[PDB]
Amino acid sequence: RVQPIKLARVTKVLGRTGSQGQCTQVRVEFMDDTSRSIIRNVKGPVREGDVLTLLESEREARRL
Amino acid sequence: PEKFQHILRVLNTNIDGRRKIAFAITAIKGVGRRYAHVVLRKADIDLTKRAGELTEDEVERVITIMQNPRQYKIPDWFLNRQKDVKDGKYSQVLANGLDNKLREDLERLKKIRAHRGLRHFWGLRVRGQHTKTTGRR
Amino acid sequence: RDKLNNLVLFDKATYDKLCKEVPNYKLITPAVVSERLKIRGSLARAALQELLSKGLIKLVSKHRAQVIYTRNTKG
Amino acid sequence: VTVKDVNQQEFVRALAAFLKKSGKLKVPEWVDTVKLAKHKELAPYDENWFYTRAASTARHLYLRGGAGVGSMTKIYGGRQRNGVMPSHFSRGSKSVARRVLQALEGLKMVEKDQDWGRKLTPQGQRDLDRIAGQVAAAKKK
Amino acid sequence: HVAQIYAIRQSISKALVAYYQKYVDEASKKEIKDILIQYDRTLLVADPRRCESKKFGGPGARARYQKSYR
Amino acid sequence: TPDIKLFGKWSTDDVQINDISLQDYIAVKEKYAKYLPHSAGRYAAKRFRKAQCPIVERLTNSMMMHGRNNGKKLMTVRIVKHAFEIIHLLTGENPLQVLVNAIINSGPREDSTRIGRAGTVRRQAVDVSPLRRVNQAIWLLCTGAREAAFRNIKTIAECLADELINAAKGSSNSYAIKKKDELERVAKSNR
RNA sequence: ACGAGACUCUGGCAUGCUAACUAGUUACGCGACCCCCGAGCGGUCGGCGUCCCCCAACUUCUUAGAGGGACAAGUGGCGUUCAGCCACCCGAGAUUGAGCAAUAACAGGUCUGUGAUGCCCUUAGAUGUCCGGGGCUGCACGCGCGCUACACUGACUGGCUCAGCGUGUGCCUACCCUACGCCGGCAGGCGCGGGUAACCCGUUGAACCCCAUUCGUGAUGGGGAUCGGGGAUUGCAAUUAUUCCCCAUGAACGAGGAAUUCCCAGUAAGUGCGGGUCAUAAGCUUGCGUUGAUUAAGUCCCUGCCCUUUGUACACACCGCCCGU
Repeated sequence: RVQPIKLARVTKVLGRTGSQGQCTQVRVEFMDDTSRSIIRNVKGPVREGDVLTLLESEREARRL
Repeated sequence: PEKFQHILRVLNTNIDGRRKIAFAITAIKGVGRRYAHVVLRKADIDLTKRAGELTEDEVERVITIMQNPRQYKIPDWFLNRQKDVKDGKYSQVLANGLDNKLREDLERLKKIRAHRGLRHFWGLRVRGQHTKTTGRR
Repeated sequence: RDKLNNLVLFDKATYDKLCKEVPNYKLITPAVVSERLKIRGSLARAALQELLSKGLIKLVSKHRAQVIYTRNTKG
Repeated sequence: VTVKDVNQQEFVRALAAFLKKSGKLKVPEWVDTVKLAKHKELAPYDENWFYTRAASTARHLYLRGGAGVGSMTKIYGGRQRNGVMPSHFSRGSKSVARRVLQALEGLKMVEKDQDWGRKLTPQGQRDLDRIAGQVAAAKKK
Repeated sequence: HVAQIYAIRQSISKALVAYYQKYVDEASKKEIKDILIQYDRTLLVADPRRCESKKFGGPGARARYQKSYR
Repeated sequence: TPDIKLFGKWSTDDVQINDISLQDYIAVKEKYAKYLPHSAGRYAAKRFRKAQCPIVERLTNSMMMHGRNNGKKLMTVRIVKHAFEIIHLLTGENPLQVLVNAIINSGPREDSTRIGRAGTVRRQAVDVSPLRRVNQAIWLLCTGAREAAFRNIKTIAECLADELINAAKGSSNSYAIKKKDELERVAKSNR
């Protein structure tokens, strides 16, 4: 088990649905390697271009 | 300091030797927080000594003072048995001798067949409350 | 439930038990004393009042709900 | 200095020293057994509270004069916890309050001024400001 | 008690804000005002928020007594 | 912008953040640092007006809870200021550095949110934005403090200080950090 | 054309306006009065619990009249580039809260509000009225709105200081609000001096909260039910205890299952105060102010609503209809 814990920036907020409006999709980029723009859902307020903490980067978590 | 005069007996009623003297006295029936707090004043005792402090030489004052309130200029309005339909003895009362009075006075209602006793004979509410919802424990 | 047996007196053994140890505590409050010992705060607040008089423990803040004391700058 | 530049909570304690030093105003025969109000459940722990109570009411006369029994009973009030029912406001004792004022009369501290309201004599003010010169001289915030 | 404090901390400030204009230079306002505003807005601007009325139904403005269901 | 940033008792400066993900929200020099923690009442207007209060101020606001205590702020101000003296005694460094490294150490990196995954509304592990991670811990640590001091003899400035000082070196000991992993642990258990 | 919106009231702020002994004045004159009450020998200073007539200065606060003010206006994004939205300096940024409220109805409540009333009942052994004593409150039970807590951020005790709506006396009718002095621990009492009220209550000098002592996790002093004895009040009558005071007994309860309600800003939530009922008076309700958050800026997942497209064997309309031993 390697432990890749990646920091990341959103670019734009996509939508805010999935259970009751709780979650929120974004297309977060990484800040430090302008690399895979993983589109993942987060729960809570999301500013414009705000930093983000992230355990595993390999979901894509899109419209399931 | 040393354990000198902790848990003891008086008026056949235990005394919580650990606590303060003021509320330890209240462990007896017929005495409350205030009646305790005044007799301590009239015996001229510092409240800030636990019960394991001062020996019998001081409580010997309290036991007699408590038994007879009137003799030490105790305002009679503290006393819980004033102008009773018994012999008009104006005195604070004490351990189970007091509950005898409670049995007596209730019996007085039940010996004459009055209203209040007639309800105590059943054990329901006597002060004229309701039992629509309350009355069940 | 179970008692805590926080006693209402001293015994000349527990007292000197206190006298060496605590002035090296960075945290000297009535709460931590009664956690360490099986004693009520009333004695400990008084015992700290006793000990404060000697000069072995110094004052940071004496407040209605809590008081704070520290080490005597032993080193 | 003046009373309006010093700590009031310690000031009343300071004057509680003075009336112990004079020690001749009066101490009522009932100080043992009264309650100081109709809402409290237990008389004060300090038995020498008359030096304290008379320190307050005399002090309050320095700031809102013309006060009789009422304006001294109104200040002495708090929750009147009827227990199950909600609490309320309940004024302090009447007689205990006036006996302070009469006792101050004997000491000539206060007087009944025009409008029938207790005020303070120009010698009476001297005592109140004098002790202020002592607490102030021994305490800087 | 707290209301008075939030008054005196404003009145004193707006006193000196108003003082320096009438007999001292306008810049003496701005060297002070900007240092005042960039610390706290309220020391210059009064708190507009004030308690609102109460409606029947609810001990407060917008709470409600519960509803009973058979 | 006064002569220097100071509490009059502690000093604000040199309080560092160990994440790039919590600045702009862990506010210790927004443009300043207030001498005394107590609001002006402006805040809570827009969804990100809540990230301009000092972190100490918001923690002051979250100590009021569970009935009898509600609405009494000056009582908390007393607790918080005392609680920082206690932390500075046990461990040293400015309790802001203790609190900062503590409030970081109690917010989960993840949560398990309901969403459609398997026909019925399942739970898919999700990610938590920075605001929800500071907000979770701040009310999570109060929960430990309120629970801890509910029946102990310990003074509140003791238990809150004792609880926070665990977190800055969090080792599965402080109630908040005990939960923090357990929030992640269950989150990683279902995906 | 109706409803919405538009309108009325309310809150914000206007160092501008006409004004104020029943308001502020308070800035002042320091016209005086007082304490060495302190740096100050002392004055000037700081204070007054104070004292003034108007021949002082007015209106910031106090009050309320006209005003005035905010309108997607300024700028930038997004938009079929129309309607409009998002963000920002400015500032009350269009956003305080209500009142008001259409079409068609319900066999929704009210004949116990009415000299508003149809019919029936009854009218002298009255179902009319008046009087007496009771009952509407009774206890193995289950219910629905609520106050109290279960405690140490707490309780007991002392000091401390702050509020806003109103309200208050002779009415076809019987008693109002209460300073101030004495008696009484208190609950209360006796002379009494104001008010038909910006005038005296009341500069409403309220509470939780602010600072000290005691209690020490223990059904403890948390809790204040129950029961006995006493002491006063209003009234023709308090007993089935009108209230209130005092001593005293000190129980149930260790933060509460299934369920379920209320809320998004000075709102939740805590504490206290008015009005209403009221001769005696609130655990209720109608209002006022103080202390002051966490959690949202969103979605139809649940209970529900509006419009459109489709389906029906429903039409007192799914609480429908309807099939067979």
